[PDB]
Amino acid sequence: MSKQFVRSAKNMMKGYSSTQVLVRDATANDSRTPSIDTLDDLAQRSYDSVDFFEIMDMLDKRLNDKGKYWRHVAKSLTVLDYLVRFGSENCVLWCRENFYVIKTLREFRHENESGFDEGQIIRVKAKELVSLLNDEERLREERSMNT
Amino acid sequence: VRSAKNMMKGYSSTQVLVRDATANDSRTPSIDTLDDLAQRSYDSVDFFEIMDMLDKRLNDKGKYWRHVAKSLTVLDYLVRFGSENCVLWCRENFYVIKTLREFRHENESGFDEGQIIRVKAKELVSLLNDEERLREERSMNT
Repeated sequence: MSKQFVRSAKNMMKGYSSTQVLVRDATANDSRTPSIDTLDDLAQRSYDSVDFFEIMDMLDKRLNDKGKYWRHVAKSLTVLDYLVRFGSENCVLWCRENFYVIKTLREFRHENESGFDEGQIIRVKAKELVSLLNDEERLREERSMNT
Repeated sequence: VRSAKNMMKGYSSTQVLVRDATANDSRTPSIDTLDDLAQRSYDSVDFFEIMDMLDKRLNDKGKYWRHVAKSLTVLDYLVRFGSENCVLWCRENFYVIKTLREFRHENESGFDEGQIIRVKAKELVSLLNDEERLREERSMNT
């Protein structure tokens, strides 16, 4: 019967493409960090305009979430930080137009049922990206060494 | 004559059955409904339609707690009496089952209605945690 990759097609029936699958699996729901090859692949695929839209529209709905789904925002800021300084130049221009989205994540606070503020990592992760996008002299170089 | 309750544009027999099994009401899922879901979970295309709906129903919050609760009882029946791939689907999505162990909610009356979602989510994790008894339970299902 079905094995390992057939059960992973549960998202394929849910209307997803290869680019939409791995960017969805990148911002997973466990304490695992996205594999760099997935972040590297997303950077290379961001050059294609068809993939770049599906990538950004996916992270758009992953960043506007709150509640117990704090791993939607924390991991999306991680891949978005990689796309900004490794992928297409439109990844920078896209964050400049949706700038007030990560600007509101500056105050993300979600406490789980144990007195632990899980949103603290989302605070420093969002404040760092804003400080990077507002430094064009720094941001331009960071995209140069990664070539 | 009473096909009128098929006001379901887009969904199929399997998708409507699982939605009617986890609907937001006081009606409890019956065994003849659960055994049909377990029977259809053996079929390939029917299996994904059951998991795709339980996925959208388990990931609910707010006052729609009855969608999450019934999806746990339905999933428990699919782990034991359903297909083997149902257990594989629960292993790859074992975190969605654990995130509901911290679920909390109470209606505007004062009673914590999330108390039942926790216990149902807890015993399901401990069920999959005991892989020895799992094959034992799936063996009796002859």
